[PDB]
Amino acid sequence: MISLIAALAVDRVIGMENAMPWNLPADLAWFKRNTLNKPVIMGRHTWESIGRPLPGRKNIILSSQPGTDDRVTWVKSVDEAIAACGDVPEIMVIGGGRVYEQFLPKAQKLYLTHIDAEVEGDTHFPDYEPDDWESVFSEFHDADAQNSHSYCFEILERR
Ligand SMILES: NC(=O)c1ccc[n+]([C@@H]2O[C@H](COP(=O)([O-])OP(=O)(O)OC[C@H]3O[C@@H](n4cnc5c(N)ncnc54)[C@H](OP(=O)(O)O)[C@@H]3O)[C@@H](O)[C@H]2O)c1
Ligand SMILES: Nc1nc(=O)c2nc(CNc3ccc(C(=O)N[C@@H](CCC(=O)O)C(=O)O)cc3)cnc2[nH]1
Ligand SMILES: [Mn+2]
Ligand SMILES: [Mn+2]
Ligand SMILES: [Mn+2]
Repeated sequence: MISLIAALAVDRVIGMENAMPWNLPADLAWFKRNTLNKPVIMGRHTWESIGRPLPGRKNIILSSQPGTDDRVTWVKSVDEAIAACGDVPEIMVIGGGRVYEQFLPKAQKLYLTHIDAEVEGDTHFPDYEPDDWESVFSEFHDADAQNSHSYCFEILERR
């Protein structure tokens, strides 16, 4: 099974200038809980944005060019990325925009954080079709001293 995990600001913005400008520790904790001990697939730009391997996960990087770091696994196509995960219950696709576009048609589950924040951005999560997806979990949180915007964790499953 393939799942996508992402945090979206207003208008489905996910990034600006190869960065995420906000800081929401509760959402990063949610990301870690839902990805630990699973393979994670990311594109090369997202690899550069994170800047280091994510511990406790098999890190698989998509790039058309040879890899430059043997601490992670480098693959050249979607099918190779999936194969490199092996026989696991759940593969996590962690972006960015171009990668989300390619994996969305193959995904059964979306883990989305909706952040109440207006961000200028240059990268968006794909337009998906709402009728295709059922909300199976949602949890709203007001802003607090650690998290400066309100946010909503949602899990969608393909109908
Ligand atoms: N808010 C969130 O949840 C979230 C999550 C992830 C990322 N982001 C943000 O998203 C942005 C990065 O997204 P992006 O769309 O620019 O880039 P991306 O999807 O991370 O990376 C695209 C790169 O991946 C490689 N690639 C993708 N598909 C491939 C394929 N089928 N075969 C081979 N290589 C493939 C290519 O690398 P080569 O050019 O080397 O061939 C391509 O240039 C940043 O702003 C980041 O902060 C946000
Ligand atoms: N919900 C969500 N939030 C995100 O921030 C996110 N980020 C990416 C890609 N970028 C990043 C950037 C940093 C870290 C990171 O530092 N993660 C640590 C945090 C642990 C914690 O804060 O508790 C990790 O071990 O996962 C992960 C992904 C993909 N999907 C996401 N999905
Ligand atoms: Mn092929
Ligand atoms: Mn197999
Ligand atoms: Mn806000």
